[PDB]
This record gives sequence, C-alpha cells and structure tokens, in this order.
Amino acid sequence: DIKTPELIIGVSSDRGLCGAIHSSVAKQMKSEAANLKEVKIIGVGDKIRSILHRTHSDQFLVTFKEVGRRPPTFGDASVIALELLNSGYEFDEGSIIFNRFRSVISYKTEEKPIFSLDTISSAESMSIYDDIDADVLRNYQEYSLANIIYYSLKE
Amino acid sequence: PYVLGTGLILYLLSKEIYVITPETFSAISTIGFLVYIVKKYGASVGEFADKLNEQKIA
Amino acid sequence: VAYWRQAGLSYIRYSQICAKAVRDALKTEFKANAMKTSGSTIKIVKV
Amino acid sequence: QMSFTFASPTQVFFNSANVRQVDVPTQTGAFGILAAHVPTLQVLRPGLVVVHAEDGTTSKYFVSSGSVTVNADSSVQLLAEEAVTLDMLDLGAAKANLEKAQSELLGAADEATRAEIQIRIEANEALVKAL
Amino acid sequence: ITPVILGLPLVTLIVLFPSLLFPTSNRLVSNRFVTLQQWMLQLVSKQMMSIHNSKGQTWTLMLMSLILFIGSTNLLGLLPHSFTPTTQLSMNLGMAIPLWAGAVITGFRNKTKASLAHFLPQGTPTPLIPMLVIIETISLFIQPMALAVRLTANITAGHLLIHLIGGATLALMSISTTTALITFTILILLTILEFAVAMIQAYVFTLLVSLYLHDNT
Amino acid sequence: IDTAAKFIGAGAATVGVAGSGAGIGTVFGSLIIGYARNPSLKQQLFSYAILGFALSEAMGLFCLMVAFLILF
Amino acid sequence: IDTAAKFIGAGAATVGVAGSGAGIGTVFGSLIIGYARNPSLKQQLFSYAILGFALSEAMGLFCLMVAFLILF
Amino acid sequence: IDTAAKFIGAGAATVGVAGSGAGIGTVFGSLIIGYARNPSLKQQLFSYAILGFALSEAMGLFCLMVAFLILF
Amino acid sequence: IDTAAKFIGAGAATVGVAGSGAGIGTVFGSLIIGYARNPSLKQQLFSYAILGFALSEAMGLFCLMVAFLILF
Amino acid sequence: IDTAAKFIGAGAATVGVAGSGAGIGTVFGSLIIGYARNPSLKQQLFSYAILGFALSEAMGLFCLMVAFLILF
Amino acid sequence: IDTAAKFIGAGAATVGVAGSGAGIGTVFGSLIIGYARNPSLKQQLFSYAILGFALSEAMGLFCLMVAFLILF
Amino acid sequence: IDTAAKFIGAGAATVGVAGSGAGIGTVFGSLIIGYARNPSLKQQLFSYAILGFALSEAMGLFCLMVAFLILF
Amino acid sequence: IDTAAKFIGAGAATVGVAGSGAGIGTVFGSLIIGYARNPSLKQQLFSYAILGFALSEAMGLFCLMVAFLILF
Repeated sequence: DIKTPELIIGVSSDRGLCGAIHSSVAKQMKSEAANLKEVKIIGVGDKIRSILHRTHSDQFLVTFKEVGRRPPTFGDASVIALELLNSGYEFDEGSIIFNRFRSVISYKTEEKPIFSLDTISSAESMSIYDDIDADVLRNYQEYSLANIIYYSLKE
Repeated sequence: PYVLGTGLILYLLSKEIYVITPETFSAISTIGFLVYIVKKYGASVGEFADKLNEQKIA
Repeated sequence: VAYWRQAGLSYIRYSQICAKAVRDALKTEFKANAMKTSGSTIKIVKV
Repeated sequence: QMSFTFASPTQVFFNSANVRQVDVPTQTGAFGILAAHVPTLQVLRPGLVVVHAEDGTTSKYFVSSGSVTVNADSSVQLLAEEAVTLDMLDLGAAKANLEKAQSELLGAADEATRAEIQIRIEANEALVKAL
Repeated sequence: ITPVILGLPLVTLIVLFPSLLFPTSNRLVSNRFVTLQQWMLQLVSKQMMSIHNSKGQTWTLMLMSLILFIGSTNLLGLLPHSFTPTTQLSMNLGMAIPLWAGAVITGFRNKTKASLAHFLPQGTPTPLIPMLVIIETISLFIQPMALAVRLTANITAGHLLIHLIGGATLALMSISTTTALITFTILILLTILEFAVAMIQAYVFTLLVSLYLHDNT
Repeated sequence: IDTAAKFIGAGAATVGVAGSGAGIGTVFGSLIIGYARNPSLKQQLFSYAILGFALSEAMGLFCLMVAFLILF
Repeated sequence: IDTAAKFIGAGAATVGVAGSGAGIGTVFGSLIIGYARNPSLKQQLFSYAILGFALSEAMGLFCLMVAFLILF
Repeated sequence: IDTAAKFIGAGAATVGVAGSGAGIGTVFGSLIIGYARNPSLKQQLFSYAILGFALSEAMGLFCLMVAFLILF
Repeated sequence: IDTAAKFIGAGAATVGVAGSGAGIGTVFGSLIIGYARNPSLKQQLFSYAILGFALSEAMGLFCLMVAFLILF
Repeated sequence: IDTAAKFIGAGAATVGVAGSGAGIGTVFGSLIIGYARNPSLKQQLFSYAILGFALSEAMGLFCLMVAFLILF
Repeated sequence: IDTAAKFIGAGAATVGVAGSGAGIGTVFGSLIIGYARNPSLKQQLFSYAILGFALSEAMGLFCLMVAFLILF
Repeated sequence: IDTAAKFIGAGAATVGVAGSGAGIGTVFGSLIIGYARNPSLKQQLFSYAILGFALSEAMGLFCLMVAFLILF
Repeated sequence: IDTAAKFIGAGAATVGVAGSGAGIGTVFGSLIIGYARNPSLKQQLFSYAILGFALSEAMGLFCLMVAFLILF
C-alpha cells in the first residue's frame, strides 16, 4: 500500500469504431478529476483525446497518439513512459485508467493508482518493503510504469 | 595584495624581536608562506569578481 | 548516478538502450522479434 | 523454495517455480536470490540470470535490464526488460558490437553519449562474459 | 616587558583592523582598500557563517569574534618567529579563558552544576546518571576546553616540530642546503599537514563549542 | 627506581590513547558512510557523531589522567 | 624494586583500555550505520547500543581495576 | 628480582583485554547493524550476539586469570 | 635476573591474546551480519564460523604456549 | 634511572601514535567508500572528512606532546 | 644481562602475533559476508581466502622466527 | 643508563608504526571496495586514496622520526 | 647495558609487524568482499590488491629492517 495527500492518466486507443472503451475512460477520468490537488491528466490514445478534450484541451499534460493499429510493445511502453517522466507533473496521485480485458464478453475499464512518488514510498512501512534505495526505487517506479504501461496498453 | 605584504612584515618583526630562530624554523615557515602565494594570487583575483558582482546585484 | 543515471538518464532509458542492445545482439532469426517489440508509432501530443 | 516468476514481456520463463535460487546481475551488482525473500527492490543490470532451479538444474540467461522484485514473499519476480537465454545471442556478433561500441565511445562526448555508448560497451562486453 | 607588551597589542590589532574595517565598509569607498579588506570579513561572513547559525545570530558574532581572534592570533603566530613558541602560546593561554568562557556564556553561566543540561542531557552523558553528566561535563567541556588549549597547542606542536625537525635537519645537514633540502622540503609540506590542518581544527573547536552554546541557546 | 619508574609509567598509559584515536576514526567514518545513505545530515546521525565521540574520548581522558598522575 | 615495579606495571595495564576505547567507537559506529538504515531509533537498535557500550566498558573497568590495585 | 617482576608481569598481561573489549564492540555492532536489515531480533540473530560476546570475553577471562595468577 | 626476566617476560607474551580476542568477535560478527542476509545458517555459513574461530585461536594457542614456557 | 627511564618513557608515549595513524585509515576510507555512492564530493562528505581527520590526529598531537615532554 | 634480556625480549616479539590473529578474523569474516552475497563458494572466493590467510599468518610465522631466535 | 635505555626507547617507538601499516590497508581496502561499486578508478576515489595514504603514513613518518631521534 | 639493551630493543621493534599482519588481512579481505560483488576480478581489483598489499608490507619492510639493525 502507498498513499499521498496529493499522473492521472487514462489509456485509450487511438481510434474508435470499437466499443465504449473510450466512453468509459473519458467518463471515468473526468469522474475522478474533481476530487484531486495537482489536477493534471494525461491521455494515451486519442479516443479519449477525441472524447475528453472538451476541457481536456486544457487539463491534459500530454496525450499520445497511436496505440492499436500497430500492436503495443514494451518498447513503446518505454517511450511514452520516458518523456512522461520529464515533466513536473508526477503524482497528484497518478492513476492509470485502461481497459482491462476479461473476456470477449467483458472488459472492465480498470484503473489503478500510480504512485509516482518514491518519496512516500520512502516513507511508510514501504520503508522496509525494500530495505534498498529511493534510487532504484525510482528506477522501478520507472520500470513499472513502463511495464504497466505496456500492459495497460495491451489490455 | 597590500594586506598580504603587511602580514609578512609583521611577521619578520616578531622574529627580529625574539631570539633569532635556529634558521630552519624560519626557512620552513617562509617557504610554507611562499607556496600559498602562487595559487593565492590566482584565487585573490577571482575573489574580487564574486563578491562585487553579488554586491552589485543586490 | 550511473553514467547514465548521472547522465540523469532514465533507468528506462538506460534499460531501453540495453534492450536496444539486445536487439543489437541476438541472431537474425531472433532479430525478427526485435521489431516485434520495440519502438512507438505513437506521437507525443504535447497538449 | 522460492516461487520464481521470471518473465519478460515476451514470455514467462519461470512462473512461481520452486527454483531454489537465482543469481542475478542486479544493478546492485551480483546477487544470489534464495528460496524466500527480502523486501527489497532491485534493478537489473546487464549480466546473467542463472536460475538455480531446485533440482540442480540452472538455466542461463543474460539479462540486460529490468527489475527483480524481491518480495517479503518467497516470490521473486524477475521482470527482465529482456533477459534472454544466451542461446539466441551470438558471440561473433557480440564482438562486432562491442567493437563498434568501443569505436563509438571515442566520439561519445556528451555525457549521455558517452553513457549510452558505454551502455553498449558495458553491455556488449557483458555479453562477452558469457559469450 | 616590551616583547610581551608588543605581541598582545599586535594580536589585538590584527583582529581589530578586520573588525574595524568591515564596520567601515558600510558605505564607502571602496576603492582598492575597503573592498580588499571587506574580503576579510566577507571571508569570515562567507566561510564561518557557512557553519554558524547553526547556533543563531544571537550569540554568533560573540563566537565569531573569538573564532577570528583564534585564527588571527595563530596567523599572528604563523609568519613571527620567534613568535609561534611564545606569542601563539601566550595567545593560546589568552584564548584559553575565552574557550572556557564560551561554554560558560550560556552553559556554565546558566547551569554550572550541569552545563551538560544545556550541552547534552541524553547522549554521551547518561541522563539517568547526573554523576556521568557532570563527569562527561569534563568530556564535553572541562577537558574539551583543556583539549581546545591542547588543540591550539597541537597546532603549536605540529608547527613547532616542523621548525624543530627542520632545525635539526638543517642543523644535521648544514650543507647549504643541500640533502637537508629533501627533508626540509617534506618539513615544509609538513607545515600544511600540521599547522594548517590543526589550525583549522582549532577554529573548528571554537566553531563546535560555540555551536553547542547557541544551538542550545 | 623510585624516580625512574614514574617516567616509564607515564609513557605506558600514553599508549592507551591509541584506542581512543581509532575509535574516533570508526565513529566519524561510519558517519561519513552514514551520511552518504542520506538525507538527515543535520540531526540524528551527525548529532550523534559527537555523542559517539564523547564515550570514545572518555577512555582517552581517563587514560591521560593516569599518565598525568604519575607525572605530578 | 618493590616500590618501583608497581609504577612500571600499573601503567602497562592502562594499555588495556585500548580495546574499551576502540570498542566504544565500533559499537556506536555500527549503531550510526544501523540507524542510517532506519527507523527504530527510539528503542530496539539504539537501546541495544547501550547493551553494547556496557559489555565493552566492562573489559575497560576490569582493566582499570588492575591498574588502580598496583597504584593504591 | 622476585618481588618486582611479578608486578611487571600482571601489567603486560592486562594488555590482552584490549581485544575482548574491542571485539565485543565488533560483534555487538554487527548485531546493531544486522537487526537494522531486520526482522529476526527477538530470536535467531540476537541469540547469536550472546554467543559472540562470550567467545570474545573467553579470551578476556583466560587473559584475566593470568593477571590474577602473577599477583596472588 | 634469572627468576626476574622470566617473570616479566611471561607477561609480555600475554599481549598476543588481544589478537585472538578481537579476531573472534569479528568472525562471529560477520556471521551475525551474514545470517542477517539469510538463510543458510545451519551448514555452509555457521559451519565456516568454526573454521574461522579455529584459525584465529591457533595464534592464541601459539601465544599461550609462549607465556607458559617462561612460567614453567 | 633518572637520565635513563625518560628515554624509554618517550618510546612508550610514541606508541599512542598507533591510533592517530590507524584512525586516519578508518576515516579516509569510509569517505572513499561513501563517495562511491556519490555525488557529495565537495561541501558535504569531504568537508566532514576535514572534521574527521581533525579529531583523529588530535589524539596524536596529544601523544606527540607527551613524548616531547619526556625529552625537552 | 646476556641471558636475562633474552627471556624478556622474546616475550615482546610474541605481541607480533596479535596482527596475525586479528587479521585472520578479518580475512575469514570478509569471506563470510562475501559468500553471503554468494554464490562462488568453492573456487574464486574461498580460494582467495586461502591466499589471504597465508599472507596474514606470514607475519605470524616470521614473528615466531624472531621469537625462537632469542631463546634458541 | 645513558647508552642502555636509548636502545629500549627506539624499539617501543617502532611499535607506533603499527597504526600506519593497518591504516594503509583500511584506506586502500575501502578503495578496493569503492571501485567495486564502480567506476571512479583514476578519477575521484583513487585520487583521494593517495590523499588517504599520505595522511596515514605521515603518522608513520612522525613516529619513525622519534625512532631515528633515539638512534642518532 | 650496551649489549644487554640491544636484546630488549629489537624485540619491541618486532611488535611493529602487527600492523602489517592485520593490514594484509584488511586489504585482501576487502578484495574477497569486492570480487563477490563481481566481476572485474582479473585486473582492476586483484591488480589493485597487489598495490595495497605492497603498500602494507612497505611498513613491514621498514619495521623488519629496524630489528635487523639492532641485531648485527
């Protein structure tokens, strides 16, 4: 477990002409969005840019284009991950909104939270879930952001 | 530069007033003084730039 | 602060340069998979 | 025992497999991952995964990077960005790559440039380790 | 008379010029002169203030006067010879009371019976044992205050041994130089390792002691 | 003998200052390798550096007290 | 001889305080490295540092007892 | 010759405690830094620090018996 | 002289147990920090601590043979 | 005795420089293994190394003045 | 004088085995924490421990060669 | 007396060179573990190790000068 | 006095080999705890171990040349 008093980001496909994937995320990002401090949003895919754009023309941080129509890769995951880092937006508590596939009959737009802070991970009992550096932490925080990104992307 | 020269003079005086050293004592100290000079003047010029700029800024 | 982490460099970045090197490594056969992974056709929509 | 989950994006090599121990080239350096585990986080370097599977058999890999995740649990998770069995790498090539790496370094002259090149050197060299 | 009488005035005066010159620099001139000398207290207000406050401005300047006085007193013991063996030593004993009084000002003055109640209630001194508090009051002040005299006498010893071993090396090999130059070359470098280090650590004692003053102030 | 042994006995207690001078090298060493781990440099670690160099110089000031007692 | 060797023996026992002095630095240094790893400073680790300064000053009080017995 | 050398024999035999006090600081330091990595404190590891502080004082009772032999 | 130098000489050889005393605290100290890294306690690690306390008390047994050669 | 044991008393006072020499090795070693973690070379870790080698040879200048008192 | 100073001078050379015994606890202790990070037990690590203890007890066998040359 | 205790005064002054020898290993051994974390060899750590070898062998030079003082 | 003090004057200079004895154990021990972090064993680390062992037997080449000067 991690926490913050504080990268809300959703994951969508580039294109529509598929389900309510977009709708979901579009919805559920915004659904959140009121609650939190450092309100800033990131959209991967654009069938979210195309719906979550209305005023997310203003509250996106960056947005990412191509997703599907080119199958996702770790490689990619790293890319979007990378620049994402460089940005003073990190956690407002980050969350990742993606479509968790479950079955062809169901997916659930799922979300997780992205602790984009090493720092409280430094804090807490998380202190000794590691017992080894706010360095490498970050480089995992990193890595897992990519891993998840990849993952998310694929789901 | 002027300060440094004054400090050296003062020094020589205290030697002269007290019983003359064993020659060595003086040789080592004077050499020890010498070594700093060559670095020091390069530092001393640099010192000026820092503060008078920080003074000028405020 | 590794040459890269003190190049600032993301561990991702580092890592990716590694991966890139993996692709660099391997054999022809397995180079197929290089492109299978890798990359990004994505574009940073800067907004 | 340790349930070793050794996976890469591409595949799962070991999946919570009762491997006794795995020796990894964390960026910490080497590391001998044993049956249960510390809560520890580790970063992977270009070196080898030698997966001492609780059966004497040990598989080798060279892993470039990624994470090992060292749980309080006996569950160990190597998530290697890529960790490949050396099997699919080629020594001859390695040399060639390393050469290049070393060639490049010499003109690597932004810290980053140097660093990446150095990654190559380091890496390529590190392939040579076990190639 | 004159020899001791000229030395202590010299001591005072070298600290007095910096301590007078900086007050002066607060509007004129500066030309070469005032700005040049302002670097003296700018080096104090640069160097020593990197450690000071810390304890707080309140007392800061009270100590920094002693810190500068110590270093300036050593510097006045640093090119006069004969002077290190006498004037720095007479000044080390003249700095001896100031070092004692530096813990006095807030520690022993506010609590003599337990200046470790101001310095360190729980730590080295056992707070369960007021006896060890008073005993380690020596180990944290009475002896450290004697060790601060020794600490300047450590500079005096290391500076002096350079001289003596010089003295003895150029006396042993009065060749002009010649082979004594090899050892005397070392004995020169020894000036840095002994005096310039210990001289430092001597003012570091004044720094820390008076840190411990105003840090508990 | 009566005047000889006091001089030979003062130096022998001055060899007990070899334990305090290395115990200060271990306490300030493990604080120099205890500040690299970061980040509470002021307080906690370097505040207990003088608290670890007080009990280790306590063996030196007691030993140099037994060396001075055979001299005065 | 008899009033002489008591001064050239009580001083050699003060060289036994070299382990008490360098033992206090090592037990506290690794306590400064153990509290740099965090977080149980208040009891558990620094509480055991008192149980390490006692079992290290005991080999310094027993050595100071033999030095005091050959002097008084 | 007979009355004197026994006083300068138990004095140099007290310089064998300089290891029992510093070695106890080494073992109790490694248990102070060892428990930091956690979690076997009330078992396993601190039960091995008692087995270490004894073997270190085992050359501190063997050395102390020689200084008690030359005296009485 | 004949009964004097063998009584003060047997005391100087007892300063060879200061090495085995602190040398036993380190080999049992690194085994406390080693089993903290876990988990091959019985066999391998704690079976090597006997091989490390035997090669350290071998110089102790070599030093306790010297002090007993001038005592008997 | 008077003009003899003070020459063998300045030899025993120079054994106190085994702590100022082995304390510098412990200090200027942990500031080499600590800078390996990086990147606080100037202003922090090596600045504290000046205050680490200040309380290390402070027991050595106090041991070089004890031998200087048994000569001049 | 010619036989007396040969019995109390062979005892001062037995204090040179204090380095071979404390050094052996450092050459084996740094091998205990070495194989704790593992895994090269036989060969590489323990092979380097044998070439290290041989260079640690060499200052113990040469010091017992200057001890036995003063008594035999 | 004048020629006798000057020979036993230079020998105990040579025991003050036991801090520089063990200081040399603990300063060039922490840099042997510094480059193990890598990669500042011939940059920062190996450059400061020479500045660590000089601060420790100087306390061996200031002790060998006392041994040469009581020999010529 | 002349020949008598030359026997208990090279024996006190033989206890200076305790710094080189444990200094070689601290140097080679750090190399055993360094190649365990791997992998620059061949050259870089073990090649630097021959630079640290020579700079530790350098004090052993200056302390054994002292006791061999008071012999013949």
